[PDB]
Amino acid sequence: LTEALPKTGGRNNRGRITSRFIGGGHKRLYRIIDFKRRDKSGVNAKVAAIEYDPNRSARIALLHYADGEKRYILAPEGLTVGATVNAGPEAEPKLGNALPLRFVPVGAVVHALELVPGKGAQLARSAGTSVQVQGKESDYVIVRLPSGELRRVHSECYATIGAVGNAEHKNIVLGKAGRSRWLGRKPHQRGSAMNPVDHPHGGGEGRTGAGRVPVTPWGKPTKGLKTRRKRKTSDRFIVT
Amino acid sequence: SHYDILQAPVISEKAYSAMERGVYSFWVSPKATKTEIKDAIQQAFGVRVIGISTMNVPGKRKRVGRFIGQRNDRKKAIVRLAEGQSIEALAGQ
RNA sequence: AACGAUAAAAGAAGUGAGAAUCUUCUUCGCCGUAAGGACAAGGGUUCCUGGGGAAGGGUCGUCCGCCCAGGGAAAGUCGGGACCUAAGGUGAGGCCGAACGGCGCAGCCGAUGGACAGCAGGUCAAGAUUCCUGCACCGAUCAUGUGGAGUGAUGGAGGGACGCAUUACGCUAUCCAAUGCCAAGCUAUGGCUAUGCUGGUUGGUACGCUCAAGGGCGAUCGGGUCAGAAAAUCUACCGGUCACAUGCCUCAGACGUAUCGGGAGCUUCCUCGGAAGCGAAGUUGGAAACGCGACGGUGCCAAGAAAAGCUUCUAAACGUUGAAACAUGAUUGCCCGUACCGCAAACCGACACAGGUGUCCGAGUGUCAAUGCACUAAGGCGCGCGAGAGAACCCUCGUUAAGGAACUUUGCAAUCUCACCCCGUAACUUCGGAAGAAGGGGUCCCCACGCUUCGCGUGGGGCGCAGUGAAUAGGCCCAGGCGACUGUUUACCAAAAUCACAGCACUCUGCCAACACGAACAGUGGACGUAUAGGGUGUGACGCCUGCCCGGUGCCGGAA
RNA sequence: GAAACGAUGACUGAAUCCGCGCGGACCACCGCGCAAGGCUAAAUACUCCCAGUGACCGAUAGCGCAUAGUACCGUGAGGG
RNA sequence: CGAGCUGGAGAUACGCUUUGACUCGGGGAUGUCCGAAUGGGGAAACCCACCUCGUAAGAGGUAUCCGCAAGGAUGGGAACUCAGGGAACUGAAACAUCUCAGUACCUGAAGGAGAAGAAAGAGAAUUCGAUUCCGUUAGUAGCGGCGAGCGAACCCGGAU
Ligand SMILES: [Mg+2]
Ligand SMILES: [Mg+2]
Ligand SMILES: [Mg+2]
Ligand SMILES: [Mg+2]
Ligand SMILES: [Mg+2]
Ligand SMILES: [Mg+2]
Ligand SMILES: [Mg+2]
Ligand SMILES: [Mg+2]
Repeated sequence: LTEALPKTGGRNNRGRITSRFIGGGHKRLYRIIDFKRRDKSGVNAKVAAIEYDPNRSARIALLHYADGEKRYILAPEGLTVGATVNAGPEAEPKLGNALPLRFVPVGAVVHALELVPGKGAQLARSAGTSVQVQGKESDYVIVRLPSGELRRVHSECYATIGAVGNAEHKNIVLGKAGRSRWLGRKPHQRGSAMNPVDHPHGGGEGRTGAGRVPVTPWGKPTKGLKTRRKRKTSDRFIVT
Repeated sequence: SHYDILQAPVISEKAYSAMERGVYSFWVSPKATKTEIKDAIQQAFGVRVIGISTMNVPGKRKRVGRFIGQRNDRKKAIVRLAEGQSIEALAGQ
């Protein structure tokens, strides 16, 4: 609703359908969100209003800084219009404050967590997601991620106080095909409804199934798709 | 130059009736422009042009001999002069 | 066999070697939300005139969209360009790759979008918002005066700038009525003698102490640098002062005066028919847009392009002795498009083909409404063989005694039913439905009385076999299978019980995500998303539920 | 293959003339030769074109064409 | 060259030519716009510019890659040449190594030719004396699911 960009639809890369499905949609505009917040250290901002944001799930908050620079931030669960928000290491454990993990107390619930100092927020961004802090190790802090995974994130990285907005994606029951169309194209086309050519679940005489695999080769219910990577050392306890 | 550009005068009955109103019509170089065409008439005939309207025109005959045919491609320029009209005497043709 | 829709055709006159077919006159009939009219695409001279008459034309041609020659096409303002950007294309530098090449920031190209100055008429045989007459407008260079000092970017900001449904007030295009006005005459068959009949009944521009719904708006001073790279007198933010109604600003349109125009028709000439000259009236009442006022109001979630033009700021620069802005004169006005066909005999369909083709306008009467249906204006057309006959049979129709499904694979087909108003209406239910359930009644004309109309209600009376009097116009019900539902499919034998679906589950994926395209340590999709997210696989609304077996196979896990 | 020798993508890596490489694993002897720099005419090949000739054709032959890559077909490549 | 000419053109009119037309042989001079295409754009043959000289007409320039600069490169060639990349039908009476074949095709570079070339060689006479080509050795030697089948070189004769 205030100084945004044009998000143009596209589901194919260099030419080909690369992410299966994906189509319809109500033609949305892009709102730039301050995911990092570092440069606004020390400066206080007023919550002008909580706006609607397609592209997200998390409600959007319009910040009116004292220096008159306007920015958008993911609205946390609780933040009301006419409240103050401050960025920088100097920050209270109050809603919407941006403060690095070292200054963040243990047992605290956070969202919009970084991964590398800078870049911007990368974890717990969608509505109702929380990061439970477990307690410091060195430069690194052990954190509980929305999945249940415990990661070693260095205290040098920012976070925002509280859980994400838009309360609950529950009473949202879609309703009918076509509600799903206001967003993404004729969903999941069963490979069992396909032909031998098209997919491995193709063919046979009637309704069936025989070895359980995806579109291309592989296998689908249980198969560690994660690789033998370096980011593994900075990670302790995964599953559930 | 001046003397080129205007290939020939428009014959017909409509041009000859326009002649009588101090309106002169010519077959000009297709590439020639309004400014260039106005200049050449103003010069070669010694008369001020108060207005120029112009437009391009195609071709395409054959009579016999399955010799495909071909266009010819012209441009016709029609000019109006102030009260001090007339071209040479080459108007009452 | 056929001569390409069952929308007809008749006679007269003409022309010519020759006439069902060409011209002309009078009729007839078909379309009329089109079978009329205006674009766009596309085609290319098919247009107009004069000639022709081999072949093309399903027949015939004297004719033609065919053949020959000549002509016709006119723009500062309409489309496009010399302006802008979207998807996409390209792309110095740059990132990759046996080669050829693939990617890619800015930038540039790219309308289907933004932006931007002209209207009313006239008329060639054939053009017209282009020519012509009338009176406007836009920008540029200079001149003469007003004026007296800034002007303000390749960068800042504002602004351009955007959805869907619904809806209040005002109006216009436009349409109706009349014993309003103006004009022409005459009518007689029985009557009317005009209060009958026909036709016309206002477009542009300028000004106006005239009416006017609607619509748009804050103005200023100051503070903080931590914001717009910097600067800013511009913008944002915070604070102070007057921000009810109002108050300013804007007039859609109406009215009036003027003026240019047009106007039914009349007047003369007539070389077979056109040219020229003249010109009346301009009422009251009713209806009324998808257009205009306008960026109105409300509601809603699926949350509704960009960039330039523009308006406001300073930087640098020239200049403050000739600034910007205004006013009036002159000058200037580039390139491409414009004929014609354009729901079609000129485009795509091998044909002058019963198909297909995007947008706009699309009158009247009747009928709740309407772009429906019937008839009909304007306009266009009778579909490029014809004439007899009145057999079998075949196609498309009308009626049908008595019976009424007995037909048959199957009521397939074809009837019945049919609109609006009133009464009335079941099991069953997700309490919405089922429902137009089922069933029954009314419907026309005249008069009188009442009211809320275009019309309606009550009373009495009339006519016919019959009153949605013709056209458009549900047959209904009981029980089951399957699939919850709307939707989607085999262009061209399958429309479904197929697929999809909302919902449920298993599962993988911690972000240079899994997964996918790829020559590639390129690049991109996933995603400018982040586990309330994304991939895969299955089941398939909702309700109650989903048991037993882990030997084989697969997946996750341990390791003597 | 008993597979020498050339060649090189990956890893390594020497000698310098009582020195190096070769002689079809490999050794010794006998013998042939000097890599890790570059050029180099002629003899060879082909025929768009030109001339000459022919137990080559003479209009369904000969080139697709007595000339046309036209007419015609196809969105196009192409075909003809 | 020495009288005709005015293209095919079967066509009339106007003319030209012994002060030597016409034609033929050899040079020049003009050569619109597109095309490597090269100012910028572009849907080839069209739009739109700027800079220098200039009385307007009009003339010249404005692409990237090499190098100081002179000067060179882009693009086109029927087949032939070398290079990078490289099929399958087919044979094997099936097929998989093998064959077809490093053929066809694509791509690069070039010329009238190219390629190759001046022995760390051939090779068994202590012969030879750069390369290419032709005959020959020779279907020998050998390779080979030892199958289908594939197939050298030295000597010698010869072109140069
Ligand atoms: Mg791009
Ligand atoms: Mg008949
Ligand atoms: Mg008889
Ligand atoms: Mg049953
Ligand atoms: Mg169904
Ligand atoms: Mg359905
Ligand atoms: Mg013969
Ligand atoms: Mg030829």
